[PDB]
Amino acid sequence: PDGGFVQVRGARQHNLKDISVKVPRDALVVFTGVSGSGKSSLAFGTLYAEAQRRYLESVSPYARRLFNQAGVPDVDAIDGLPPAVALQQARGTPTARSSVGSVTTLSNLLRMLYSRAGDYPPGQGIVYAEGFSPNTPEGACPECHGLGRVYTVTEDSMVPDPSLTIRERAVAAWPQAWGGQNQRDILVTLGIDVDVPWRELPEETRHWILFTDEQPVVPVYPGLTPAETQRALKKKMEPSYMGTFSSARRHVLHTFANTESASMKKRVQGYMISEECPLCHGKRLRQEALNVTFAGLDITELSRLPLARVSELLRPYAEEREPGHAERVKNRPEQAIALQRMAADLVKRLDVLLHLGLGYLGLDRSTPTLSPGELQRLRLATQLYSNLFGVVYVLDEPSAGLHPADTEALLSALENLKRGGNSLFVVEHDLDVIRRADWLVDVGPEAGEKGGEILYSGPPEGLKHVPESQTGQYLFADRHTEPHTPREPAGWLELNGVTRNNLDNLDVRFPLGVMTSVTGVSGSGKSTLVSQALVDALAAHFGQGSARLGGDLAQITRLVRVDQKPIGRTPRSNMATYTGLFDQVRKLFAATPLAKKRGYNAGRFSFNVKGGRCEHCQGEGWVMVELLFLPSVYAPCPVCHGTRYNAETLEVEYRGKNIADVLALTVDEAHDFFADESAIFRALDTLREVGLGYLRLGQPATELSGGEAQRIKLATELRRSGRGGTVYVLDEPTTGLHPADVERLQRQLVKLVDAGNTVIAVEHKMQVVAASDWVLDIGPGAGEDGGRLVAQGTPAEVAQAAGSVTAPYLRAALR
Amino acid sequence: PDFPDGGFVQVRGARQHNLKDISVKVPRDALVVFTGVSGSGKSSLAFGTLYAEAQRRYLESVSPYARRLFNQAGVPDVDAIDGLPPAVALQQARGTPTARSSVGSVTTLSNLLRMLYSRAGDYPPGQGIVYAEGFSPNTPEGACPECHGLGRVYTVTEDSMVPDPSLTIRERAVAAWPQAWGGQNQRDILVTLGIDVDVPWRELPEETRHWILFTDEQPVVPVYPGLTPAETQRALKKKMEPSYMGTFSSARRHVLHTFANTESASMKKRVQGYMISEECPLCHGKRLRQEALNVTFAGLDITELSRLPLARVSELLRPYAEEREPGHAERVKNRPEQAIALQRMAADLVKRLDVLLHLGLGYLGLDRSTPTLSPGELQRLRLATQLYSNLFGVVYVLDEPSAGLHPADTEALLSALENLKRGGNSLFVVEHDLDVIRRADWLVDVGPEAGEKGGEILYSGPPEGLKHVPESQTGQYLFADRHTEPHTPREPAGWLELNGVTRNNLDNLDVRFPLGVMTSVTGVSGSGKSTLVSQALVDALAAHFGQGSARLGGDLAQITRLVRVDQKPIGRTPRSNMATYTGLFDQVRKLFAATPLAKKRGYNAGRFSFNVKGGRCEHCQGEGWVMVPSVYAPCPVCHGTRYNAETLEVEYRGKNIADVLALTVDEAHDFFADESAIFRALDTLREVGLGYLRLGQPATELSGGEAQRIKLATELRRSGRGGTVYVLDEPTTGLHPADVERLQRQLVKLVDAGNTVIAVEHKMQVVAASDWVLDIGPGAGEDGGRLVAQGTPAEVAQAAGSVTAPYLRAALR
Ligand SMILES: Nc1ncnc2c1ncn2[C@@H]1O[C@H](COP(=O)(O)OP(=O)(O)O)[C@@H](O)[C@H]1O
Ligand SMILES: Nc1ncnc2c1ncn2[C@@H]1O[C@H](COP(=O)(O)OP(=O)(O)O)[C@@H](O)[C@H]1O
Ligand SMILES: Nc1ncnc2c1ncn2[C@@H]1O[C@H](COP(=O)(O)OP(=O)(O)O)[C@@H](O)[C@H]1O
Ligand SMILES: Nc1ncnc2c1ncn2[C@@H]1O[C@H](COP(=O)(O)OP(=O)(O)O)[C@@H](O)[C@H]1O
Ligand SMILES: [Zn+2]
Ligand SMILES: [Zn+2]
Ligand SMILES: [Zn+2]
Ligand SMILES: [Zn+2]
Repeated sequence: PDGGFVQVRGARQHNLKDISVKVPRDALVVFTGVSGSGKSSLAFGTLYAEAQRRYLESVSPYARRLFNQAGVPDVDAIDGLPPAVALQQARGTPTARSSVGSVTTLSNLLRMLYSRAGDYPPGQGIVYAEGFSPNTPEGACPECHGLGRVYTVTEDSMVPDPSLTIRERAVAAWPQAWGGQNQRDILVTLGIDVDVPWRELPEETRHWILFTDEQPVVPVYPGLTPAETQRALKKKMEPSYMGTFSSARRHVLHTFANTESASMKKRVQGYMISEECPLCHGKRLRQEALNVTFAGLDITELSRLPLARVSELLRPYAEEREPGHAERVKNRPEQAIALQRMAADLVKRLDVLLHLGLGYLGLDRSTPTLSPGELQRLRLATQLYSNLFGVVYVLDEPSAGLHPADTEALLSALENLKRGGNSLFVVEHDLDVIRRADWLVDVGPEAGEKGGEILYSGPPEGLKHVPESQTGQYLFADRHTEPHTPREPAGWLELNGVTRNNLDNLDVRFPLGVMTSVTGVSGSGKSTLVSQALVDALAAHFGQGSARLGGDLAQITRLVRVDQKPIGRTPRSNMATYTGLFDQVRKLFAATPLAKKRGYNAGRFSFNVKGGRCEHCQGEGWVMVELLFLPSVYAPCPVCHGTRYNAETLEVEYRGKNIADVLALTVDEAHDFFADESAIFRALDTLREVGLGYLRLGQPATELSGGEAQRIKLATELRRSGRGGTVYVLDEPTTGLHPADVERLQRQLVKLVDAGNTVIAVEHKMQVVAASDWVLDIGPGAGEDGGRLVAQGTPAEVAQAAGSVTAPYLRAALR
Repeated sequence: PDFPDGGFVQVRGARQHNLKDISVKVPRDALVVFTGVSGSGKSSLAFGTLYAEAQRRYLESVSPYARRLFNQAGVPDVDAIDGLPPAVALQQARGTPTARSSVGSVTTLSNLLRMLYSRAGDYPPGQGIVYAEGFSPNTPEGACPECHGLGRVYTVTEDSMVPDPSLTIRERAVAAWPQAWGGQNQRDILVTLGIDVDVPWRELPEETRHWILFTDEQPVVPVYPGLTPAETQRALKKKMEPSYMGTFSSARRHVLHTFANTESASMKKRVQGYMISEECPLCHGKRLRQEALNVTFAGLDITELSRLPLARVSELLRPYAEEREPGHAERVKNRPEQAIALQRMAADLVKRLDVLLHLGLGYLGLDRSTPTLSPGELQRLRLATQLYSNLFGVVYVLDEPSAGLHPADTEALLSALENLKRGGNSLFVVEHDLDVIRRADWLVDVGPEAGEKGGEILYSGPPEGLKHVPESQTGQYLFADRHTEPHTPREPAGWLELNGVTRNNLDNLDVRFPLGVMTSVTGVSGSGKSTLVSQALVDALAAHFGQGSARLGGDLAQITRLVRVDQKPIGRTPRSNMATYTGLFDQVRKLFAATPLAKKRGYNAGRFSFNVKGGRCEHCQGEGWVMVPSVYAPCPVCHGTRYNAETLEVEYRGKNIADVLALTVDEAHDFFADESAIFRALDTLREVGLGYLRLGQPATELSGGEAQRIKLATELRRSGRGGTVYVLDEPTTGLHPADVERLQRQLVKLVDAGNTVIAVEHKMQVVAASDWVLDIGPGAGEDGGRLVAQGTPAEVAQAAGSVTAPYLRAALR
């Protein structure tokens, strides 16, 4: 072997400059540099992606070489690369629905614990591990079928307005557009009156239409009048098609049970009535599996509890000290010999999770309600007992949402993963992790076209000799922005009686016209206080658990919340259209000599309206390849190749650029081009100020990270902030930002507080907390151990506070 | 002699199938061979435990949520495996249907030469670039417009649609129309239309027949069933209301429309009887567009190049890679960029073709279909393909990569395995070849014997240490020199002649086979053995009896029947098993008609059949298994049983109908010691060696070597008395050296009954036990196809120009 190195040659994915790099296998390798520099294009876009393509084409020959539909990484050669697992899902994909207990494997193991070692009634038999699950017919309650809720449909729920005629869509529960008129045309063949108000039809007919199970198949004649339909039938003319009846109930319940669309399920649900299952009053299973207990609890009630509580309930059984042990060993059949080996097996797994500070989560907790750093940490933990050997793990900021007090627990789980025979590729901004890495790859001087090169590949200590590196400057040369003097409050906002999750009746104060950081351990309650409780207390006070508002209210006009979520879920969405600037752009195209010749208006230049867009992709530029059965991805449209418009629309040029020429423009280049178009140039200016000059006007939203989307939403709200009055609530606003980037972000947050506005930011890094004007330290620990206001004041005041876990770290930050 | 500790895969508590709770260590980064008797557990451990786990653990890690659920039928019984990396299997699962492919795609080579034809290659001087997809017959861009890339086209004709023209339309002149209402309807349409259905077809005007048969017109008319023609016309005149409105459809329309759109098996075939198949008029059997056909290289279109031996393809590409073709310098002088391109693209083709040629596979064409390949042939294609993949740090898992190999060619196989390993990969091989086993780094010997008597680990270490392990049957053959006694060859009862044989490798070849004796047909891989035996001999015999070119005729008077016994599965779904195949289930189902419980209810001998409605399960309809690559799962309703609750309330001597299906042959032999029509049949299956198989074990759980022996066992007693020729392709498929000694006995058995057995053979263990040998082709393909030697094994052991002679000679000690 030529070292234990992976060797990469000719990598030019996105902005990579046809680079060569080598990286050790069996080591913690960290990929670093500013955002937009090309760190992900390398670790994920190139390394992970080539490693996975190769494996799957070997396990599924030709039956997976569909790959070039989706795309290949742009790279000459990679040698020495094992198979790869990404511990994060792809950029623009929906997270699937799970529980914490499913992703950790734990829920299965405790079905076998209830099946073999649990406390049955006086004499009930034995219930199998398959029958402690709501998803199996051996486990699911027969009333609700494991749903926990019972669903009905009525005439009132399905026909909200009975003055309507059947042709007037009186039965609203039927599908929109064509599917609704089909059923209506089926009824005219059957000789029912479609042009008479609903309530005037016999009860017998109204019942049938709404409730029958019957599905007759009848000739249908579109566009005929009732009378001329009956003459068609009588004279035996060719039916256009044969239609199949479906009652209103049939359609509603089949649509509910079976569709994959999320908005359709929500429409259908508007014509339904919802009630709790009475055979399992909340729980979801047979009442015989529910009789089998443990520590006084059936599976359901144990599952509500935090992982930490389940752990300390389980271990007396593992260490052989239950309420007595000599009580049932002289009588035991197998039970005690199986209960011992399982309670220890479960608690060994649980220690891994608990040591990663994840013991505040409940095993019934839904995966989409979890932060990106929470689920990547629960996936890390699961790997640590998975027994996988000889793979590469590809991680994307596993310290996101982590308190500095907890990084040694993260660092220690990564070394254990390494020591199991694996290699770790980690894109990280945390200087504490970068410092502990075996090897590091520093990418690009800057972002985009001015980045994409390798500044350094070697152990961290040698970065001290490369001066073009901004990682090396923070790490070794002491880059500060010099201290920040706290600004004085203008008023005080009171949030009293905050009941929610781990907060009992907690009373807290937020100062106004000032910037506050809300800090604390993971699972403390910051997100529960700020994002959940605060936000939907003052959304209720305006025109868009418990809580109560108070304080100097007459100072607050608007609430603006800035989330981490994408700007859109599909490639329709982009900066151009989210900022609102595309509207004037289309105006400028509609005013050109050639557009004027043809009868084009600005509408021709929309990709959201039929006419001038490519209709093959409906103007999205990109097409879904449901060829990938593991989360589907996007390929460029085979007809427009990503331009989004037909050929005739692209013949029109405003100042030597077609409309796709402008959407392909970087924020920086469009800043040049639109200098003298006032409203466009100003939108682009806030996007530039906030660090996104490398992005393209039309770049689809599915290609964007959480921090790129957060900053777009912020910029949209940056110039609207004339004077004060708006409270901005922000979750970790420096997500995916380099220490050098946050300096540029913080200046813009200063600007909007100068305007008279109040920013409240849930915050995890002391760099940002050190330049606040006020600080709220939440809860001692996580979960039951947290939830208290534990310190409040200026950063300098709080850096000396007692019974604070962030204090020492804030203090190290302050200078 | 060097293994670093903790460089090992550590298995603990493995009990898959017949495995007896075993723990083994095997080293990674080595050739690891898994050896033992048949039915002993070699594949339960290698594929069922080690491959299956690596796979489960990766798939769960790549997609947690949605894919922790596929395992609805998949979970190996094993406590622990440390040290295990990702796995790649070079032979697909047991019961999966072979994917439709060609050699060209499997190897990736086809795509490289579409690319070559696109960028390099000679265009007619008025046409532009054809892209790589324009050269495939599987895309809209490349597939010929009329045949859609099939190369074949169907027509209909007056003669195919109306066989007997003397007939009238009313007495079914046009026989191509549907049978019952459908034909009656078209006739009634013609009476309404005023056409004469009561005159011989031949005496209708020329344009009436052409219209009835070919027109695309479809008038819609009033239909009056039952009326006479004269009554029909006055029903029309006075506008009498009809039964329904009928739409005319021509003989041609009916036939072509039904064939293309029908979803019935019996329809398609019926309608196909009236249609004629022919080479496609546009492409002439080459299945591509005329514009792709016009692009040439070395004088040939891509299709003509794709039908050449991989060896010839390498020898025309090779000059261009090496820059030594005639007049090269004047090519770079006059067309520099095509010279550059051609060279680059020829170079990576040549480089990959070299790997294939070094294994022994340069005799295949790139258009050769993969379902027509042997298993060893394609696993070796698959091996070769991995050698130019860039996979690092995986375990490859192989199942007899040496099946079909000549002992002259095993060293080429060993070089290939070594090259793979040194890529930073590990190798798990299940093997019976003693020469491969001799060279392994490590060796896992399984069980003493089969099923219940095996499943334990006899040895795990370097091959030589197997001398201190006396209970091991592989060690006996490999170190103790275990062998049979020498065989004296029987005299032929006659000689059948196969003359003028012309196909594939062979042109006008004359051959004789001795009757009443066992013959082995041997020679190197690709030399022509299966073509002679499995193809020409079998085709010529099945034609001579009721049931390429060659003519027979020696002592033909002495044979009456042909039966071929192949490696092909006994059936393709779980519906088929060993019980139902032999037919012993007829007596079992009838014994369940003898129970007094089956008298209280009217239980017809036919409630116990899973093949007919009634007493079977109604989610799987008696398969007992459900579809979920594709793998099988247990039924949601009958729970892997086949039967409903009512049927399984009847027991025969404390045994249900399902219980008896769960019976191993060896057990059923004890339990049915009195039911002659069952016992006798169970006793053939034991003689053959299949006592470890369950009576109703899905056909899809069987190996192929196992299916072959079930076929042979069905023959052993119908061989009873009579004159049948048996043709067998490698009767020793998944058999250990100790298993073949007892299969010989069964082959001798049907010769003693006055039969003739002809086997295409690769192991000199059985060739030594033959009465005659036919040695084919000096080498493979175009270097083969000749009869180089013939005689008793001793006679051929001494042949000069024969490559198998030295090995046969050695095997004769
Ligand atoms: N999934 C993706 N699809 C398309 N473009 C991408 C994707 N990820 C990154 N890019 C682009 O690659 C360039 C480099 O950015 P990136 O790879 O994200 O570096 P970093 O990880 O340091 O932010 C940017 O122009 C960015 O928009
Ligand atoms: N959607 C939810 N469902 C159930 N419990 C939740 C939810 N959100 C938060 N919690 C619980 O609240 C406590 C911490 O609140 P959170 O705001 O999530 O902490 P932080 O934001 O500091 O990480 C934890 O015990 C956590 O499990
Ligand atoms: N795919 C399979 N499905 C079900 N049973 C199997 C399968 N493969 C092997 N078995 C069973 O396991 C036992 C051992 O066979 P096997 O592991 O194939 O040994 P060997 O590989 O040495 O022939 C046999 O009873 C056989 O029927
Ligand atoms: N089904 C087939 N289609 C096309 N060519 C074939 C087919 N079967 C065999 N051949 C060719 O015939 C020659 C001899 O092959 P074969 O009879 O299969 O040899 P063997 O039985 O010794 O392996 C080879 O050139 C091979 O490529
Ligand atoms: Zn219920
Ligand atoms: Zn398009
Ligand atoms: Zn054709
Ligand atoms: Zn069933």
